[PDB]
Amino acid sequence: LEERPFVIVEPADPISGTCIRDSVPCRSQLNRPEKRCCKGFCIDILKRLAHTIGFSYDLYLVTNGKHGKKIDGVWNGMIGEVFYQRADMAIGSLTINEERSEIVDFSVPFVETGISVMVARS
Amino acid sequence: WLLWALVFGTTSKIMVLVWAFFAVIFLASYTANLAAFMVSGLSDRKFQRPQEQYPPLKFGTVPNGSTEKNIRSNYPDMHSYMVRYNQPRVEEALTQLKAGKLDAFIYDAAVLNYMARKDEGCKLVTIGSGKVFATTGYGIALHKGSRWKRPIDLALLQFLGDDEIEMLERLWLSGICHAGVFYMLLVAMGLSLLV
Amino acid sequence: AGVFYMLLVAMGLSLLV
Amino acid sequence: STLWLLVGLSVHVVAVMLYLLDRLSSAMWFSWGVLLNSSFSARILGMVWAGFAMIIVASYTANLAAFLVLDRPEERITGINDPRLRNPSDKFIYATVKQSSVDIYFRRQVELST
Amino acid sequence: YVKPTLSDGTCKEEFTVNGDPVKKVICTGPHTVPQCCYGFCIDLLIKLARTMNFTYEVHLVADGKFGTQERKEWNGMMGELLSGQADMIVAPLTINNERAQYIEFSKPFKYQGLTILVKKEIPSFMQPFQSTLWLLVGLSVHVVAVMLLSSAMWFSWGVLLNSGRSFSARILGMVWAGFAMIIVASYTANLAAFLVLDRPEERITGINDPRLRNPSDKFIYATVKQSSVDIYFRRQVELSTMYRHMEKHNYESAAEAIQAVRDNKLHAFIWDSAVLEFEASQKCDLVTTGELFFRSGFGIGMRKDSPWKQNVSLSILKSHENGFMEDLDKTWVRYQ
Ligand SMILES: *[C@@H]1O[C@H](CO)[C@@H](O)[C@H](O)[C@H]1NC(C)=O
Ligand SMILES: *[C@@H]1O[C@H](CO)[C@@H](O)[C@H](O)[C@H]1NC(C)=O
Ligand SMILES: N[C@@H](CCC(=O)O)C(=O)O
Repeated sequence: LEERPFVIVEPADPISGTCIRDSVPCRSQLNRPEKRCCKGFCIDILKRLAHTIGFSYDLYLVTNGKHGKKIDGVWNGMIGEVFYQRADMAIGSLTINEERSEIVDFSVPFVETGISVMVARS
Repeated sequence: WLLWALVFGTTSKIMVLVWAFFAVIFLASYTANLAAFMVSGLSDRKFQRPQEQYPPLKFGTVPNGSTEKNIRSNYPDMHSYMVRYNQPRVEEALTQLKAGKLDAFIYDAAVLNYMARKDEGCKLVTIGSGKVFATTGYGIALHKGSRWKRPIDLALLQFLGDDEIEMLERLWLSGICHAGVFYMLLVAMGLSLLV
Repeated sequence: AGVFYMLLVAMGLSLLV
Repeated sequence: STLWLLVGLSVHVVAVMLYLLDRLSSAMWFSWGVLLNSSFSARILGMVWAGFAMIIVASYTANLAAFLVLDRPEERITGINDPRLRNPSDKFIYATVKQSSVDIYFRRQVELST
Repeated sequence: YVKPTLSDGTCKEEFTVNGDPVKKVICTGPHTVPQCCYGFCIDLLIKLARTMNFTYEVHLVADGKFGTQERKEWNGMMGELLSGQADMIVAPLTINNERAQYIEFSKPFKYQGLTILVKKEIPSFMQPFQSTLWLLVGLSVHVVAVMLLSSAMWFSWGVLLNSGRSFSARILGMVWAGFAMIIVASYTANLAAFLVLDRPEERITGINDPRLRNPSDKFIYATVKQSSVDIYFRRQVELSTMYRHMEKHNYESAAEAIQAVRDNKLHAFIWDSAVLEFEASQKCDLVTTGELFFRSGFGIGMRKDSPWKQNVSLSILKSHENGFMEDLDKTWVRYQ
């Protein structure tokens, strides 16, 4: 999913079919064959992971919901993709939580997070 | 009286000569001190019970996250107050904050601590300079089986051993630019009245 | 602090002349 | 001008009370002189006015002394590796000469492609 | 904390402010004599005990070392998980790649890093008031004393510090009256200017300072023997000369390495951030400089394929959101 500092998507410069080199192809899988390519802090980690251990990936963006929620006993979003065996791996801005980690196995956290409050400087 | 006031037959004239010398010392020494001289978090009552203390206080958070779930199941008193001042999108949650409608925004730390550190800065500062509530982290999500769970963690941990992880936030997450003496005057003025 | 003595020297020559 | 007005308004109220208890414009003459750099019962009670005159001039000098301390507070650019340099602000423009060494320098690095 | 027990075998009962009774467990360790332990993470052990209703017995480490790779074999606390003398590790123990291939770690208690602790030695009234500055004071008064009846003789001294006619001399005195003001005006700002010289308290700004990469015999650097900081400096080839010779100054424990700093015998100490920052608060005469450079956390280690893998990493994860790990923080770490 698109988060401005972590996962950045772009119209991929529709000259013929390609965009800049420091980007990876993406998709908007929904169920107009536009192609767009993504880059960010999270994707740089994904490229490095696929190099140390050999595997290939097929990034696609989530069109149902957002990071994850449970309404009427159905998970929608990134967690709902992994829970229902629709994808082997979710990356982006996911926070380790008590309810998600009992349904979906997480890994070692990258960076610290939590809850904080901002106020206009005076 | 006059000799003591001036501090603030050729007999006592010697000491008053010395006394005048001390006057310039006290004022000059004062210059050294002055030359080198130059709604909080979720714990306070302002958040949990805003109506009782200060009704003019506005909040908000996008209502399908983890902070919304954490607040709902932990502070049920304040959750029913944020429904009216709800707002979608973080970007739309900063124009209203700057305009003068909202007073504080409740969201993640890694996002807010960077947006206030970007060109959007110089006007927004997080109340907790290094204060975070219910601290967690990010991570990958896999199934329960997760054959790839084991190799990924060791790969992530050896990045930390080198400089690879902390040379990445310096590339993507960097940024720049991360009357009043009435009490003293009133006390001083009041003190002289009694005398 | 050579400049400080220069002002005194100029001051001394001011009244002397 | 609030600080000056607050200090400016305090001279009239304080001076009048001292003269009446110790007993016109001649009374204000003494207060003005102490306010610049130039009976017994009111002497000790009025002597603190010199301290009251001392604090105000000291405060202004203290405020003025620190005014030039923050000389040239604006920082323009620290060189290469500037966060503004790596991340364009869509308003602060970069340019160079076409087809030179700088074009070759910036065309051989991937992380500068933005 | 570790403190000796009373004569009867149960150690003394403490009551911090309101607090409620302090929770203490009887540690049995070094021969071997029983003791009692107060704990930050022991107050976390008693919480895990009631959730999964498993009883426990606590014994201290045999040799007091954390753990590393010897020669082919592990030592310290890690030498007691693999062998079979313990089923859990409740102590601040960082997470890194080498340890993760032999044990399991769960999720961290608290997130922290590591920094450097150094001395905070931070100490004249009128330094320049000597030499020609004082000499010029006497000359001015003496010259003007007999410039030109005795009434004006004391005038020069008094007019120098506030206050207590011969026509040309009256104008000469009047123009010289302002001369005393300008000369003393510089004096007032002289000490004010002298009050901002400051001192170089920025002794070490992280690893990347040139002093660390090029160590000199004046500086002595130390850590705790057989720990994670030792491992971190043996991963990088470019720092092969960092502890090529500064390894012989490594200390046995962080309890006595801090004392060496306060004794002007050690110059730098590299250790965990969550520990040194607390010590800087109590001592009020030390300081921590630099920046964090290896961010990890303290996790409950436990032997591989243990059947308590999911239970533990969920109660820790839930305790953050309840506020329990914040109530512990105020009562134990951040108070003053
Ligand atoms: C939150 O989820 C509800 C689910 O019904 C949805 O209607 C609402 O638009 C969502 N708000 C967002 C995504 O900001
Ligand atoms: C702890 O985990 C085990 C294994 O999943 C499970 O059998 C047990 O019920 C868990 N404990 C609780 C209190 O849920
Ligand atoms: N990072 C959060 C979303 C942001 C929020 O609503 O706090 C998550 O993935 O659950």
